[PDB]
Amino acid sequence: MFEIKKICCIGAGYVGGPTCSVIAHMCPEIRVTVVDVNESRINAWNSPTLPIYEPGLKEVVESCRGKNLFFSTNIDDAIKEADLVFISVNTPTKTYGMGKGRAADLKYIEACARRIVQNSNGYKIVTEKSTVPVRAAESIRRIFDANTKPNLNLQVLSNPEFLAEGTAIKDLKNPDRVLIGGDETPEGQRAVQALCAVYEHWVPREKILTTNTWSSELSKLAANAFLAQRISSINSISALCEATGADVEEVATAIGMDQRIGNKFLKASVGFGGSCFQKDVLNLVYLCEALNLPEVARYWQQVIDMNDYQRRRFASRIIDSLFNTVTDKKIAILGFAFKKDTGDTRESSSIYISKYLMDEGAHLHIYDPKVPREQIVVDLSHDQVSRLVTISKDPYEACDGAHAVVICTEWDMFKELDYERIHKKMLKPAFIFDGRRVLDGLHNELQTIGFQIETIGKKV
Amino acid sequence: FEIKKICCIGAGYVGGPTCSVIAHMCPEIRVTVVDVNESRINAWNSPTLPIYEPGLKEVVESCRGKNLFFSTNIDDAIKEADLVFISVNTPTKTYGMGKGRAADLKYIEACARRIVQNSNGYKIVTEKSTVPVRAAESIRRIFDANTKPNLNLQVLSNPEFLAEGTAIKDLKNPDRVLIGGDETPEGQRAVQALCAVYEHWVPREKILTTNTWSSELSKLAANAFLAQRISSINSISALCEATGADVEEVATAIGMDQRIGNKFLKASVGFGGSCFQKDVLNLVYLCEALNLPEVARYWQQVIDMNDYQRRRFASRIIDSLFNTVTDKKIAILGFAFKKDTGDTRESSSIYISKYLMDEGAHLHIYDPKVPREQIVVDLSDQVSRLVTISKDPYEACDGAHAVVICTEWDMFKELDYERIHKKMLKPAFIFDGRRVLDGLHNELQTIGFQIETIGKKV
Amino acid sequence: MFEIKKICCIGAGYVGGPTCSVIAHMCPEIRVTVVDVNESRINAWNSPTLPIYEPGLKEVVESCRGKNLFFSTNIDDAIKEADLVFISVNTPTKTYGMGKGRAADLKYIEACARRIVQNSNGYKIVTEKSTVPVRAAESIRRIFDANTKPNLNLQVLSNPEFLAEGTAIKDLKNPDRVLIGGDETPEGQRAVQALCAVYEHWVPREKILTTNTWSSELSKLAANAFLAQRISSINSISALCEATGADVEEVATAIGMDQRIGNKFLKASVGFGGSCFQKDVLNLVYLCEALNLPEVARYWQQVIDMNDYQRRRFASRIIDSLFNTVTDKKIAILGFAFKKDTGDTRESSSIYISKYLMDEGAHLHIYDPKVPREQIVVDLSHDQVSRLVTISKDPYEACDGAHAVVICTEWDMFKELDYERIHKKMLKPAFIFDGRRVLDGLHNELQTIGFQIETIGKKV
Ligand SMILES: NC(=O)C1=CN([C@@H]2O[C@H](COP(=O)(O)OP(=O)(O)OC[C@H]3O[C@@H](n4cnc5c(N)ncnc54)[C@H](O)[C@@H]3O)[C@@H](O)[C@H]2O)C=CC1
Ligand SMILES: NC(=O)C1=CN([C@@H]2O[C@H](COP(=O)(O)OP(=O)(O)OC[C@H]3O[C@@H](n4cnc5c(N)ncnc54)[C@H](O)[C@@H]3O)[C@@H](O)[C@H]2O)C=CC1
Ligand SMILES: NC(=O)C1=CN([C@@H]2O[C@H](COP(=O)(O)OP(=O)(O)OC[C@H]3O[C@@H](n4cnc5c(N)ncnc54)[C@H](O)[C@@H]3O)[C@@H](O)[C@H]2O)C=CC1
Ligand SMILES: O=c1ccn([C@@H]2O[C@H](COP(=O)(O)OP(=O)(O)O[C@H]3O[C@H](CO)[C@@H](O)[C@H](O)[C@H]3O)[C@@H](O)[C@H]2O)c(=O)[nH]1
Ligand SMILES: O=c1ccn([C@@H]2O[C@H](COP(=O)(O)OP(=O)(O)O[C@H]3O[C@H](CO)[C@@H](O)[C@H](O)[C@H]3O)[C@@H](O)[C@H]2O)c(=O)[nH]1
Ligand SMILES: O=c1ccn([C@@H]2O[C@H](COP(=O)(O)OP(=O)(O)O[C@H]3O[C@H](CO)[C@@H](O)[C@H](O)[C@H]3O)[C@@H](O)[C@H]2O)c(=O)[nH]1
Ligand SMILES: [Cl-]
Ligand SMILES: [Cl-]
Ligand SMILES: [Cl-]
Repeated sequence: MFEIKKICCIGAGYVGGPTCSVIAHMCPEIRVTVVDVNESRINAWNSPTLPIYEPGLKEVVESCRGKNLFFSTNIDDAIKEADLVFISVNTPTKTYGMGKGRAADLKYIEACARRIVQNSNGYKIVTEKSTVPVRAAESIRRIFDANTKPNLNLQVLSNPEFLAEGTAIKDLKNPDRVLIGGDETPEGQRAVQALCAVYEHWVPREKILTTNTWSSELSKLAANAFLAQRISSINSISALCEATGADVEEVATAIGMDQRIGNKFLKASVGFGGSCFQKDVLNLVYLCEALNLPEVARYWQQVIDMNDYQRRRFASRIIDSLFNTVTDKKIAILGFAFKKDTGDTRESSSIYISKYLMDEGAHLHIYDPKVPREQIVVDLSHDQVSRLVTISKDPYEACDGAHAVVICTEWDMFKELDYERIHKKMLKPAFIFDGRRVLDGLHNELQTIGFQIETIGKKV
Repeated sequence: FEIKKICCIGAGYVGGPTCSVIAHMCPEIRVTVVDVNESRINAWNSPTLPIYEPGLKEVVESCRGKNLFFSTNIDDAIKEADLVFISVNTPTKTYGMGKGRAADLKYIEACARRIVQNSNGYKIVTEKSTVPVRAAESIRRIFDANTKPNLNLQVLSNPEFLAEGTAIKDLKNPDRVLIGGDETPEGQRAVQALCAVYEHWVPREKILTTNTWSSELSKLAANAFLAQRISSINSISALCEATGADVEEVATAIGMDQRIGNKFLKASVGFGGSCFQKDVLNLVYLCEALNLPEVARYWQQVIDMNDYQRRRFASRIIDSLFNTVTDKKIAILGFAFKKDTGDTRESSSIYISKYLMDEGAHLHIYDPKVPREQIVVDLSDQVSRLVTISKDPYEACDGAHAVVICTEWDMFKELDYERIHKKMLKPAFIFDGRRVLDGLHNELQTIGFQIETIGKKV
Repeated sequence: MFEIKKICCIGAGYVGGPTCSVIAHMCPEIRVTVVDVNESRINAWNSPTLPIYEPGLKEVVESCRGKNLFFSTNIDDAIKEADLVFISVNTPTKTYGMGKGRAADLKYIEACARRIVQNSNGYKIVTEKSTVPVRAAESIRRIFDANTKPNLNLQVLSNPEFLAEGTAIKDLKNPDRVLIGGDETPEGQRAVQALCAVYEHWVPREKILTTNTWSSELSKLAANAFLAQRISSINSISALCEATGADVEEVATAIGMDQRIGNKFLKASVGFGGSCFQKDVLNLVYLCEALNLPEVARYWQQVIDMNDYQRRRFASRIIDSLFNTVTDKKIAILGFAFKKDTGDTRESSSIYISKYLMDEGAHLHIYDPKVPREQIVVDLSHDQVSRLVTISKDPYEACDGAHAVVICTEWDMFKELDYERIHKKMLKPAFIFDGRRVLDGLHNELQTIGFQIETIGKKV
């Protein structure tokens, strides 16, 4: 059986950095080198201030860095020396050309495939961790086959990642499962077992699934679609609850106690964000169209359409509640990250809600405990941002003279704010729009203070 | 207040089993199940029950005549009752306003009127039937308009979550019990009295209490979520066939995420049963009424996907058989909507059969539990010319071009496929709409079958 | 090299009878037997009154029948003894089930394939002359492979037919080309060559095309589509001519003098009929949808949609011209055949125009020199036919007390009728609607007599 002792990971982002840190942590006899074209990002990984915020990550990195974990811009030498090469680069939705707004952009994957074969001799296992369309591994195999050399044997595997940001270290150290796809061939199965042996340093063999490459690729897309669907489903129930006078939290409990349904991922919200759910569902939708499966495409499209509607209707609830006009009105936005326990803003509902209110000419004052002010400015930019956006140092500044407080991210602190103080300095009537249900069981207290408090999944 | 006599209006798949379990678990409570259908009631009182449900016969026989009764005497049962369950059918309307979408509430209203005509004193009236949101209000309003001195009728909601085939297990060990009633003192005293019945065998922590309209919405939502899981995995099955992935491998990968869970990810020709479609349509119909067109279109997809899965399965059979099935003998194995039941209501088997009958195929249908008279009714001329009901599966496959498995009965995987092949016309096809032949494909191919299944590429 | 000495043809219709008649005529050393389930049809083929009207056919049949041409209902023995079996059974559009109104119905084809394999031993060539969807020959091959016998060796070819009814004998004796499809394998090419050898008794080798079975099948569908398209195209121009004061016959001449366009099939009409154009084009459209080609599907659907419009707008013109009401009005329909020189009515525009007028309650009196009166009854039946339809022994009976005369088939005789006499006994104002342009150059005389004369592609 083949022993992997040098790993190169191309892409030092939210997947590459944490995944490799944990491998290095659990496998002291393997040298793990994380590489990237982004020099500032690599430099930050090698510093006391990491380029991303992830609970527990700093402790894992500092235990290994310089011992068997390395971060470098020297991609070529990392590849050359590696037994196993992870492709962990970004796969954003195409914003141009064929399949604009739907198709996955594979330019970064392709650039990796080309650089690997340019710098490779002998045997390596090339492992696609990035989320890709079904059959993308076949393209990598084709690039490798077309640029073959004597004794070049590059084995291609799929090894999708299932970590959630904010819980990355926990999920990596105790994953519900690890999924690996490869050919049925002897060489394919030898590559698969080599990678299994890495994970078996800390993951039980019973929790490692092996399949073919296509099942692996699809499984990842399908898993995200099912998860995203659970959220769009409970959000659609939230709108029904508001209309009928039921409570989505109480309905969710009754639904969730059916063990066939399960009780996870039933928290209604202003809408799901994050870099992956939207793009991965749209990837699936684009694939179906391309494979003559239009019924399946319109089935999954509804997950996105419902999410977009949830956001849109939350925005219109704000504008309607504020006497149908918010032009020149100060509105506090509490939370910009796409979920708590991350500084990541990619596809955050906070962006979308902010842009809907900016379209009305509202004056937004945005606070988040973890997101850097520079990123907020970038996210809201194409000006409008200079005229309409202020980034606040604390939530009290943001609410000072506000007509409305809009909670978009479920940071623990928002529940604990001094709302009596806030009320005194808000313009009147003062509104709170809770897009996260974090103020449940404070409604009586807030109403006594004098707020009009509105939340998703509860009738006004 | 202690409930000592229970009446249940509706002696069907819900009223019969629910009451039988109540009687079995509460020997001090007299439970009377009533119905307008005399022959159904007569069957409940016979050695051959009107429905097939595992474990039901043994429960009925342990209580019937002691504290469990089946009767067409609806009036006296209501008169004497402390608690009256409403457990009549709520089919989709096949006429008028909301044809093909809205719930038909004529049987519910008939119950409400009969109760108020035959009641004096205090009673708790509990709607267990799956009804639109705010339906319990209509019963309340009927009662308030028809008061009598010392008449005090309390209205609750108590949705049912059992699945047919597993009814007795589900009833004896429910994941939860859901009860809705008014926030008033009288309302809460009614709710507590019903809780007290369930607490003879159900832990109090598993009993959820709320208002009638939240209870009603929860039932419709739970069914929509369940149906959605099936439509979702069925949508993935189509993708698998197109990409060389295997839906069972994909389902396993998906299901190991504990946030997703591993239940209800079995791909099929399509979900059947009297309730999933009609309850999703009820929910969709409500959305339109409430000005929620986006929510309506979201949930409509669960139904549109199910209809596509069935349609493409039928089209696969016709295409594989050289684009013509006119006069071709074809075996339908499984007519029940799932295994462990004789119930055929909305079975995918009915839809597939009708598609093949539309082509003029000669169907030979076999099911171990569905009565032959029910299959004739479901498919109903065209039935006389095209449909034969087979006593056994070998009769069904004799001289057939294709074998179509629609119901996951255990016996179909255990058949002698060498024997079947010998007397089939050639080429011989098997279309496995339940994935019950997995891991026999190599053997079946070597025998000479073209074998096709959902979620696997041909 | 294999010599075909006995031919069996299954299907004694407008293809099977004439095609076999000509083979026998040109190949006196080959025994040719045409078979059919329709006993009265076979009986007629053996009588002095043939079951179809086709110029020159009677002479060809009588020069060979009883010598090397036979017609029989003994299908089994004819298959058993044949070296070559033609399948020339009907392939109508399905009126039921999957693909209703679009897909080809292949039940008759399959009945033939099954009958051939059960009655065959040794070597035979099986040739699909019926017009079939692409890949239909693959289905026959599969049926044969699944039902082997020791020594049985059946080879499958495509050999589409290109004859037009009314000119079948000329078309068969001097075809523009012969098309044969077969497998690239040695056995298939020996099969293909054997069939060529038959045709080479009277067709130049240069005019015989050979290919695979699917390119052959597709070429036949495509050829009919291109033909039907020229007619719908000139008919579209006929509508424009009426609207702009141009004449479609002069525009057709000008267009047709471009040798790249060519001057055939540019005769505007009420619309194309015949058993094949519509069904063959719809077959093509259905195939497109199955192959995920919706653009190609809508492209060819326009040929049919234009034809439907040409018919409808001609019926509307009659109704609008007759003061917007034809209930109880006697109207003469001259010509029921789908074109001249045939007794065939299948998909005749005369059927459609009749049905539109019957839907109004008009009293139709129908005349055709060749079509049997019982076929006209059958065609207009779903009663209505009893109440509204009279079949006339001569055209003057049809026009007697009529309000309008509608020419739907281009029989030479209609141009030659005594229109002064017709006018005297018609109701007034008397109308002529020429759906075939056979009355061109008579418009001045007709108007002088008193008729309002209207025609396709000429402004009123
Ligand atoms: N963020 C998440 O929670 C998870 C993401 N995924 C998937 O993992 C992949 C990566 O996601 P993230 O790490 O969030 O993206 P990211 O954008 O944060 O990181 C990707 C990194 O790859 C680098 N890169 C791109 N092309 C390169 C090249 N040719 N050579 C060297 N470096 C290159 C970029 O500079 C960037 O730093 C995606 O395919 C995503 O769908 C999977 C599971 C979790
Ligand atoms: N079948 C199932 O697995 C479950 C059904 N439900 C719900 O339970 C309700 C009943 O379902 P089933 O038992 O399947 O229906 P069913 O049709 O099998 O039985 C209902 C019975 O009520 C009787 N009935 C109708 N009107 C009556 C009246 N006015 N007086 C006396 N009897 C009358 C009918 O004759 C029938 O026998 C429905 O609302 C359904 O949605 C809920 C959970 C499970
Ligand atoms: N009519 C035309 O101008 C042309 C027709 N074609 C094609 O040729 C085929 C036949 O056309 P037609 O001769 O007009 O059809 P048709 O309907 O006039 O004749 C077909 C004959 O086949 C017989 N038949 C059907 N099933 C049979 C079976 N199982 N055993 C024995 N006989 C059977 C019918 O009884 C009928 O007499 C069609 O596929 C058509 O598309 C091709 C070129 C020209
Ligand atoms: O019940 C819920 C659960 C989540 N969300 C929101 O949904 C989005 C996604 O949350 P989460 O799934 O927890 O984080 P992600 O980092 O997006 O992780 C998802 O996306 C990853 C990248 O593909 C996968 O690896 C993970 O398994 C999958 O959970 C966030 O905006 C959450 O606030 C809700 O609104 N309600
Ligand atoms: O993974 C799965 C699970 C189910 N089914 C099919 O879905 C239909 C319904 O199955 P099931 O839910 O097991 O039975 P039902 O009797 O229809 O029970 C449903 O409907 C009842 C009436 O509302 C509810 O009370 C139950 O909780 C709910 O499961 C049947 O055709 C099943 O074969 C699948 O195809 N795949
Ligand atoms: O310029 C024209 C030519 C034809 N037609 C009408 O088009 C229909 C078809 O005419 P035609 O093609 O001459 O006779 P078909 O017997 O239908 O022959 C066609 O259909 C056959 C069956 O496939 C093919 O084999 C022939 O090549 C093809 O011409 C008839 O209603 C004609 O009157 C016109 O209106 N204008
Ligand atoms: Cl916080
Ligand atoms: Cl069984
Ligand atoms: Cl003539």
